[PDB]
Amino acid sequence: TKRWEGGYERTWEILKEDESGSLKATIEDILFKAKRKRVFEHHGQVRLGMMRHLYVVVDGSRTMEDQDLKPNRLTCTLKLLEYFVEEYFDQNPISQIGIIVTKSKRAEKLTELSGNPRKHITSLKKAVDMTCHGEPSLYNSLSIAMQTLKHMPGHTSREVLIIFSSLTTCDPSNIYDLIKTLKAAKIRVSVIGLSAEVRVCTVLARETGGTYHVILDESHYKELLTHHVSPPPASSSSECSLIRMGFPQHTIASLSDQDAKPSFSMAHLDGNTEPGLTLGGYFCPQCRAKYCELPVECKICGLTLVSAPHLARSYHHLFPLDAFQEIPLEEYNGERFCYGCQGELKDQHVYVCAVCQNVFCVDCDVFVHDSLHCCPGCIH
Amino acid sequence: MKLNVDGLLVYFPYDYIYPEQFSYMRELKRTLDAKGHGVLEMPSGTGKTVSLLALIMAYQRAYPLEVTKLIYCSRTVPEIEKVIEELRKLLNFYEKQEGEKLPFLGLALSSRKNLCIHPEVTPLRFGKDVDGKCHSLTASYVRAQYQHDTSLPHCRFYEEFDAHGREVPLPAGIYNLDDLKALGRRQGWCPYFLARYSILHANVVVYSYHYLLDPKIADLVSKELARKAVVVFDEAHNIDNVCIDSMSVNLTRRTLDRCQGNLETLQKTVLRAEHFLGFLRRLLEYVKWRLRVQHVVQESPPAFLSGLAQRVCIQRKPLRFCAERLRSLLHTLEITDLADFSPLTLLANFATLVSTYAKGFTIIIEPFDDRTPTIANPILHFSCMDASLAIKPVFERFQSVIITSGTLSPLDIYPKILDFHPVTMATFTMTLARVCLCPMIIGRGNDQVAISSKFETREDIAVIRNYGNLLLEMSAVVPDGIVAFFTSYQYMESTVASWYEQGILENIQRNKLLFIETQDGAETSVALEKYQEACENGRGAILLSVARGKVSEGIDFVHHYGRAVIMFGVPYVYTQSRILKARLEYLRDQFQIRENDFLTFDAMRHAAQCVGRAIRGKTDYGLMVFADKRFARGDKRGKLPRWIQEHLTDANLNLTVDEGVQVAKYFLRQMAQPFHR
DNA sequence: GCGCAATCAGCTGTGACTACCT
DNA sequence: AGGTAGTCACAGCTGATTGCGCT
Ligand code: SF4
Ligand SMILES: [Zn+2]
Ligand SMILES: [Zn+2]
Ligand SMILES: [Zn+2]
Repeated sequence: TKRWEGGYERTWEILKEDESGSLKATIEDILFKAKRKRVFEHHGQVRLGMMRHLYVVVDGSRTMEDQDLKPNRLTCTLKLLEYFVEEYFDQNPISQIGIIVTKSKRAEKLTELSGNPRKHITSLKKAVDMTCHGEPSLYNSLSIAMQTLKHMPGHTSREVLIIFSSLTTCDPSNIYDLIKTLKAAKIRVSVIGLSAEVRVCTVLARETGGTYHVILDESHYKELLTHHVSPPPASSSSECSLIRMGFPQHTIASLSDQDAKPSFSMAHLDGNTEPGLTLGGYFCPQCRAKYCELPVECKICGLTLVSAPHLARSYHHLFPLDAFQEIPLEEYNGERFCYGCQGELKDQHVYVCAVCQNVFCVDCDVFVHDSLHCCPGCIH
Repeated sequence: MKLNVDGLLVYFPYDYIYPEQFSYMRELKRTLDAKGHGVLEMPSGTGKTVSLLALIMAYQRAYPLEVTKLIYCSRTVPEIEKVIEELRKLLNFYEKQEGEKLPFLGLALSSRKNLCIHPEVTPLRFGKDVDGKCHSLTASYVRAQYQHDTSLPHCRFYEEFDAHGREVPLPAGIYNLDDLKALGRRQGWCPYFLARYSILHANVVVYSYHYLLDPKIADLVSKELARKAVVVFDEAHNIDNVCIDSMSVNLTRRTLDRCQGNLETLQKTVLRAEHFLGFLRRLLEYVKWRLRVQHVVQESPPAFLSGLAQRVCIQRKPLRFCAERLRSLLHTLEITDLADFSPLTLLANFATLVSTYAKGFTIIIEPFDDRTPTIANPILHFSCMDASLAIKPVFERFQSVIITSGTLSPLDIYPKILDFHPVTMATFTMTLARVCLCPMIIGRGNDQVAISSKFETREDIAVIRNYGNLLLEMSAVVPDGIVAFFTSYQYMESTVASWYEQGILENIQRNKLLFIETQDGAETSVALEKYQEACENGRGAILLSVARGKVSEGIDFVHHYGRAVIMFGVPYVYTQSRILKARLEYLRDQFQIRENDFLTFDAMRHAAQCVGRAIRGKTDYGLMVFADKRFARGDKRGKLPRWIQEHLTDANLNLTVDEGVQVAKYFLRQMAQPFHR
């Protein structure tokens, strides 16, 4: 039999009348049924995270000249890579991104492994007008990535992302030995192809524990990159992982005070353009070096400079807010004014916190569980 | 699980059954209830054997009296071993689902070389000497002299089997060839002799085609085993062709030289009955007379014996007594080894055949050889012309002979090529969650010029350039290996030479490696190995071969090997050698078969056979392209198997190279996504 | 000479414009 | 003093003819 070949559903049978006018009250419940459409979780997935040293490998062969994605594969790939870098640094405070470009059977480290978001975007924009020549070499790029990531601490999750456009690769040596070495080194390799499935990429992804995907269109490309944005799950307690990092205060300089010392930024000194001679910026807590961007690891003393609000933004996942007990208004014997918004309690249900025993309306309960993430009563 | 057919319940190892398998089982049950022959056609190499074995076992359980013996003749040894292990898996499933054993015996039969335990005969690679050495080691005279316990090197497995293995039977336990060898070596018995003693008390047994199509051994291996028996020839799309090889022999200078060398030794041994001793001496001169005669062709199958009886004045009757001489006179001579004696046996068989079988045969003499046309090479061929002669003995001895393979698209030509009364006319097309193949026919190129491999355009520069461009820009869209087939070795080498002359082969070189298949077995094997290893990694490669080659059917391109199979023109067999034309005339004046229709049938059969090996398994997928406008014609599309017709839409029947490349890109991109079960 | 595909004849659908009787 | 069968345009379909291709 079939589900639709039985009896026809009469959804209008729900409403009922007993006093020739009670229908309004029923729709009121519908309004109360309208709210609370969320699970009280903006993400609802991974409640923790782990540091990642991700490497993005970009093909630079003639296949990037194909016009499958307007205008060509290289331009759309670099645009989506800039978006991916921005989102990845937004959702990962202490992660690092390196960029390798494979071209003419060789691999060139376009950008060193670091946590600066602006540097990677500028490098990609510069590389937009590169010349596509030769054929890619997965062996060289993987060897460089493994060599750089070999010395990274074990607690960090070492990940390599390969954007493989061309369907052929030139291997100066056997690649399966390299795959076994990567497996022994615990390196996660994921490949997002553009043309069609390749056996070597599938084998590499399967053996190294990564995921291999093939692009259907630009939207699917963006979806795959967004899926790669999310950090991998981490164990409850793995090792002794701790890192010495400073917290530079953003001290600006004013001529009203006598402590206004202009200084060139250390990061801006390394650029080809004239370094910014600004009034002030971020001062390193260890060597008092001046920087304009965060989070940027200090070039002099090697300390990492991280903004405290970025780290603190994810603390609500560590201490989720417990759901308030839904209590009907009639069964509650107390004040009928909401503790949060001071509004009169007229809804059929009143929510009471389990700790401070304060009363919150539907709107205040939703606001606390969704955005505030902390009970105002428990704060006091 | 338990499939409930209209009057039976059949256990199947796999819980999930495809609709094609269920329909195939229904049709086979209908045929078995019809008590008649038939022909079947399935698109999957795997899944057919398990279903066939399950239905055979179910029919035997339901009707033990109706069916007693089952035969599953295949093409080679890998098929035999894989069907044996499939039967083993089926029996294990039945045991685990039922709990009690059954008295069913299953054994695999092969040559004496495959099944032997003596370490003094295994290392050698002489298939014509293993039988002779085996007969010399053990025979009637060996058994007679074993009473006195003669101290001579001889096989002793039979000397123990005849007193110990002929009493204990094997009611239960299906044994593979290696299992049979292990049992023989642990019990001190010959695997071949115990197999011969056990076929009578057995349920199922498998072997190759040569044990049924060749009358010299089929009668010995199957004379009164079962009047009501079932036999199947799986993967026999070219069965008629091998039927020709059942009754085709060739004679050359080496054969007659060997005969004249060994007849002196035979005469010397004799002088150490007379009806044949003097009879054999003057037989060689009649056939060597044609050696000194420089004539193009002589055709007289009935009048050849007339010429024999005019030149030497011999009656036709004693020739019919030559065959029975082999088992009578030779055993008296005590031949040490059959080496340097096979040409005499084949000449005797040829004489017996021409004395007996001459109604639908033809004698041909060819003074032509490869690269040495007319120096010294009169080749005599007693070429067969009717496939019914090789198929009548199995049709008159069995009830439900079934012919099935992966390519039997015209079901109306096989019943008239050979005497047959089909009652099935059944075709099956596999279905999955997605279209696993994208066949397409590419006609004119970017220059709007047809790329047909016509004989008048084989040397045309335009078609060669179009083929090169197609292979080049196609190699950049389909990864990890492309298998391309050409019409012939000569055309293939001329085309690759032309590509080398131009600056086009280098462009293909940087995309994929180029590998060429030649006649050398070792070279072909090493080329296949390096192609496989190159396709394993991301380098990718192109395997160029011929449709009518030993590599066409010797290997299967499993998934990720040969994602694309390219057909460069319709592969037409050469009309020379005056061998094809004789068969065409015989079919015209006997079976009323159109010559053009038969040529098209053969070409499309070979093309489909060499193109359908890219899809092995449900998860496997592949691309199939035909680089000839002639394929677009309806009379040739209709010759493709039904499981490829519905996937060949009318949209892409004459599309150019660029649109074909776009279609291939779209198909691969949409097939790279994950699927479900 | 035969066989497959291109071509036309005849009929019909859809929508709108036009010349004689209540 | 106010309304419908022919007629025209542009498509569809099927039922034959009717020149074009040949290892
Ligand atoms: S009798 Fe058997 S074991 Fe002995 S030589 Fe012959 S095949 Fe081998
Ligand atoms: Zn510092
Ligand atoms: Zn409130
Ligand atoms: Zn609280």
